[PDB]
Amino acid sequence: TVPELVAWARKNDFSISLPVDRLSFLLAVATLNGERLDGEMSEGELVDAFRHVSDAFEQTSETIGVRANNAINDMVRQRLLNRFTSEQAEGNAIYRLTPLGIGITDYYIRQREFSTLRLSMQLSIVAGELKRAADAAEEGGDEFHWHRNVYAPLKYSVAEIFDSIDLTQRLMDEQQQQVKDDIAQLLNKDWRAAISSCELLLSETSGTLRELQDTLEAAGDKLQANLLRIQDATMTHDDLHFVDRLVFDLQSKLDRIISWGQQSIDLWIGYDRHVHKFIRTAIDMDKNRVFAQRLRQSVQTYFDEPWALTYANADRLLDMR
Amino acid sequence: VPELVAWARKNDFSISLPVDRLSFLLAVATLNGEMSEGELVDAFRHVSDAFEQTSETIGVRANNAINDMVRQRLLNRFTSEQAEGNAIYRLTPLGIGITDYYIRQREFSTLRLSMQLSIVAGELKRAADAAEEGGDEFHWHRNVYAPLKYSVAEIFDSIDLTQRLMDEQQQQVKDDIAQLLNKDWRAAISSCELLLSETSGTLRELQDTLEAAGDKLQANLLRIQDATMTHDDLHFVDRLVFDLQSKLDRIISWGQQSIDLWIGYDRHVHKFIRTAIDMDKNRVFAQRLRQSVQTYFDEPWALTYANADRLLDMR
Amino acid sequence: VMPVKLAQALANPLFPALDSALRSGRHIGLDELDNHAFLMDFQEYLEEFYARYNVELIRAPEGFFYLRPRSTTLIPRSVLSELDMMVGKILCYLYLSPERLANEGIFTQQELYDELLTLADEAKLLKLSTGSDVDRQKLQEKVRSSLNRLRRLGMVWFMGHDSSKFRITESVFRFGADVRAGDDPREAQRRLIRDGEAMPI
Amino acid sequence: MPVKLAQALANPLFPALDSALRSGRHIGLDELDNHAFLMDFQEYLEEFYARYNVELIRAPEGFFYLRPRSTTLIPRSVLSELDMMVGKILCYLYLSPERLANEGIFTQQELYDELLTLADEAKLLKLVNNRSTGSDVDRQKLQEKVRSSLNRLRRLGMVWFMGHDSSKFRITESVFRFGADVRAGDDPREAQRRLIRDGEAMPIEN
Amino acid sequence: VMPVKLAQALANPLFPALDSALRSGRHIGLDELDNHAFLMDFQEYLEEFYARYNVELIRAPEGFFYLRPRSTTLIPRSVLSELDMMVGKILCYLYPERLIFTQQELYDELLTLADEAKLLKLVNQKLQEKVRSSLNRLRRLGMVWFMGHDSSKFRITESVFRFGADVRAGDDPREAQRRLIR
Amino acid sequence: VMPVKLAQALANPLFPALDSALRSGRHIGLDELDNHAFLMDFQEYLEEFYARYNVELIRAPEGFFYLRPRSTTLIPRSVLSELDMMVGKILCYLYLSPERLANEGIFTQQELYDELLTLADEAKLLKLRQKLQEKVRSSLNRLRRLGMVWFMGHDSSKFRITESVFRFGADVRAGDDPREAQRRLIRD
Repeated sequence: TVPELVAWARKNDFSISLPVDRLSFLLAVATLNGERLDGEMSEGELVDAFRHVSDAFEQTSETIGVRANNAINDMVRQRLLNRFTSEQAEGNAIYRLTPLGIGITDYYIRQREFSTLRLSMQLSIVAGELKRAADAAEEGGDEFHWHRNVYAPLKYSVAEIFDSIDLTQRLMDEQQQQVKDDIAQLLNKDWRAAISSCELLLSETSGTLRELQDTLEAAGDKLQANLLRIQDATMTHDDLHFVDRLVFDLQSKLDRIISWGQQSIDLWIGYDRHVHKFIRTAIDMDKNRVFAQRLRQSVQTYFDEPWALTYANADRLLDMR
Repeated sequence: VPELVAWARKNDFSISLPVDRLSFLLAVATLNGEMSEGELVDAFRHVSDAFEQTSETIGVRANNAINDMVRQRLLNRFTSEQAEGNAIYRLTPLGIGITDYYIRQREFSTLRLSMQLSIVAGELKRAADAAEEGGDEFHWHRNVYAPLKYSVAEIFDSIDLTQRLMDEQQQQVKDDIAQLLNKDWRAAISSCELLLSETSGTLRELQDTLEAAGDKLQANLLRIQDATMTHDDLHFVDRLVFDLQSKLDRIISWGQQSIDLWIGYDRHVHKFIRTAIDMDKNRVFAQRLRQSVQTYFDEPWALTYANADRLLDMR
Repeated sequence: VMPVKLAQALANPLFPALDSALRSGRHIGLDELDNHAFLMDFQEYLEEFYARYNVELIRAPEGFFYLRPRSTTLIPRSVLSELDMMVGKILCYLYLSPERLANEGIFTQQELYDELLTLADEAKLLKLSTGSDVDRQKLQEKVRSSLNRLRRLGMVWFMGHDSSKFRITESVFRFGADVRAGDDPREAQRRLIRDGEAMPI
Repeated sequence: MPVKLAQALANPLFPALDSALRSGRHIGLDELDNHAFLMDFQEYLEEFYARYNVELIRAPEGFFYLRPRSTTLIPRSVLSELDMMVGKILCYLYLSPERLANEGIFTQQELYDELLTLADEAKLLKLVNNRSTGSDVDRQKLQEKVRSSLNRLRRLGMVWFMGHDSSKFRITESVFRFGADVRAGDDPREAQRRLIRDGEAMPIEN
Repeated sequence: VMPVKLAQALANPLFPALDSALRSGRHIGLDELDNHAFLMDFQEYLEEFYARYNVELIRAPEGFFYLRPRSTTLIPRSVLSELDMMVGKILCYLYPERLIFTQQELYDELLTLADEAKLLKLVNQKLQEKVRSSLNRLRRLGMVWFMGHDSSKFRITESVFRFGADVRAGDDPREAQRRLIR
Repeated sequence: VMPVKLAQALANPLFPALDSALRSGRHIGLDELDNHAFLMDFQEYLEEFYARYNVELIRAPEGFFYLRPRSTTLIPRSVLSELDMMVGKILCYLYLSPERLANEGIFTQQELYDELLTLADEAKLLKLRQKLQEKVRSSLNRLRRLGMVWFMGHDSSKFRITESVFRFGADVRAGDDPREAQRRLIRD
């Protein structure tokens, strides 16, 4: 629903609170949980962990015990960590990052996958899975045939690879934002000097966003076509809806993805275009940033001797009521 | 590794999502199934209503929130002079992560898991029939590395997520039994025994479905490693194989440890129902013990006990 | 009788509205394609026309246009408040700051207000006299009040009357006149006052 | 001598178990071998300890412990009140369903917290020091004292310490003795009178 | 193209100022001999000029010129307060006129025919200022010439008749105006 | 199977208290007729019994019995303090003195105290003054529990020293002056 989800959330008190220190700690855990091979994490390891993170924020040493326990305690209520009583374990308990926990932590620690060969490769694989499912869908079969050779592949491999492609995009979205910042600071330090580097960072992401969109368009319809063949093989055996609604979302998500792919590009030209205007405006007419610099200092010294700009101001025309 | 804190502090990474904002983030993530600053403010408005508050600051607040969402990297902004609000918005990886957890459907189905395992088995076989055969980089990249990383490791990670959702489930039943027994005492026994049994079953099933598959998967993962370990160029096709084998093990292990632990809790609950409730059906003793604690000093007493003198030795 | 091109202009369909805008202190920037293109072609003749009221039609090095009323002006003249000046300056600052390039030209009343308090004695601003919120608010409203006047003067273009977002125009440079020619504040302001560009407070 | 007593006595388990019981340890199901051993020769070991004017007692909840009579040849002791207070809260935590998740494992902080909750903190501090009202330096002496009580109770077998440390511990059935003044539905101070007559307790005056 | 006699009006030295005065809402009477003859000479061609601004160059029947803006005006407009309006209706009827007036009379004549209730809402020495203010404006509108300095010892202009009621039946002046006042 | 005499021993009315006593570290000498006789009679078997606990039932050369626990003793162990040992060695020195034979083996807290200051380096004697005379009453009290001393009243004043003090004597060969060796022990 709409305001019903809001009650549900405040009915379960869903919340997340992770100040830098806490987040670092949660992050410190994932880092070690990642290198997991010996088994789960122990209360000993968690504190040993919280201990280093505490030293990182140059604070008291004795309070550790209680804070370490206070911390771990809400990491649990906030549904970020899970606790299990285990005598064998140092501290008599083991902790596991929750799904939510893996989520939040992954974003920060899990390395980012930025490759067109990746996408290409992904699309290929999806193409195969989608072809076979298409053929197999029309070649009919008992119930185990549909649930295993049509539905399943779509649902557990296709729907999965799309969600990844999508994620990669959102990831690519943060790189764009990242390049914008590089360009901002680059310019904020070398002024006219950076003009070269920026255009290169600019030129490079346009090429990237282009290769990606090509790939998606190149496979987009061969793919979309098969989802259709399947969407038809159901026209017949109507009462097989879970396989219809799946083909529907898979189609929507692909459109959703292909759509955005085009839009970002169009959006980048907006930024590019604007970055060129700026240079041509705040840098060219002030090649050594002398004006700008003095204008800033001008803001601090204004009160020592204030002045005001003049402007024409004709008397309005007074009229009756 | 403590560099992590340095880096974390520099970029000042933080997440602050009181139930207040979270609804917003959810409401947003809900509707997202692009977004303009326009539609994004509407959303925040509907949430503002649910908390019956002021409208005088709605405008200023809604924008104040959206910025928070932008500084905490939950939301990504895109200036679009033509969209309503002159801006477009997209949930980020962190944004989708956090929201799926609160909206994605459960997946504790045994059939689901077998289908996943069946699908994985096939790919892991195909990659073995091929990686055994051989070919150019494209063969090993498109017919070995590609299915192991974009399809197999992906399905494993999904199975890993099902177990964690199962850990969550596990906690829930534990909390529920605490509540059930603490409120209806003897009357909640039959209910509690049922929740203990239902959970043990689920666990036992997923794990049994997993173990039954393990051995074969591990087998083909071993074929792919037998061709890759020789050649000094196909390394990348090995740090993956080794990586998946290692992950398949971590899953089969925790599946087991999870059941051990559960069996323990189950035993504990039963022992408790025997010691604390069957021997105090009317729940009087606990009340009395408690009263005896506060009223103890009124007329203090103490237990006796054997206390033989220890053997006083030399030196 | 009259110089040919003086008439071609005074008769052009764009004039009455433009004239009315110019006499009200508006600065005609490049965003006003037609009007700007117009003033460009009849610059000299409209120069003749406005002179007749003792007003200099002026084109700045940045290309914008505005009237600069002389002492003996037939059209009254005014001066911005100290807060106005301050806002205008922040606007000019934001206009030359690369740290905002992601905005693509569209700023917020919030980004403005923060930038202001970031670069100016919050104390002295409140000088329009303590730290009371009944005074704090009065600043944010006055700021907005100033932002709207500059909107009427052409320094800024609101992205919706209701909206709290806006675009900045080249006209904000007038706010940096006291720094165009490297010098001493008391000196520059001496030339700005002599030229009719500025006034004392 | 009965054949079976000689058997019990020749068993490799007896000596250390015997020392334990003489030092006041209570033996519950947790000590698998010893408890199995006692159940086996209960009747005979009963007679043996009787020679010391001591009763080998198996409580209704099943644990064993020696209860010296007043003519005992094995020295008797009496817990302090702080001990009884801690003992009673131990038994309390053991019956608390709101704790089941702990599977019986608890922490010094958990014990201490639950103690201040149900007990008269005011007088609780008086045990530590004659006249002390909140003196934060005394709450520390109270904490250390509660800590010492847990330790003494470990020795008596009321609790098991979890690891190389003393911070966490598991509770035992033997902790039911602390609720003896109420187990038998009666007049709390009537049961106490009965407990005193049986050598289970001694009244604490001042 | 542009009407020749229009440029001739435009080029005339008197324009710049008149133009600014007209656009201000100032009424041009007989007093301003040179201008008023200018607005007579080219009335029609200037009638066209200001039309480009969606303003009409009216000439009240009494002979005085003024610019009346349309809803569609291209010249910024301002509307006098209801108080200013009540002070104009009085300044009319006061115009036994063959005497220069005083803030006194205007203040008296006001508190007289002005409702002792509604006249107190225009100020919801309390009104002795909003009156010296209104009059300050009306002077700039060309309907009162300050004779002295800044003092309130003025002289009424015929332009005020724009505040006069409608003598249509053909009755008497002063009460027709007096009536409207009430 | 347990020997017939072991049982008979544990069945003796004297066993229970003696057993408790022996486990506390008490030394059973001759000024305790009934018990001592008892141990002389069943030494062979009680020897085996106590061995089960990893404790050796020992008869010293001077005749008294006592349990000496091993490192693996299954019986709770305690330990005398340096002052307790010091006092014991001094009690031995006294027993060795010639006066002892003409006092029915009876001495005084003061005498003990005197001899204590005289031989033990008065500096290290502080390691653990009218207090040090009361603290010596403690050591002398535990030592009484151990069977080294017998009190001539409920108080402390004067006491009787038994042959079990040799547990504190020095290794002596035939011909070695016991007193010189004893104070050499007390001294090093």
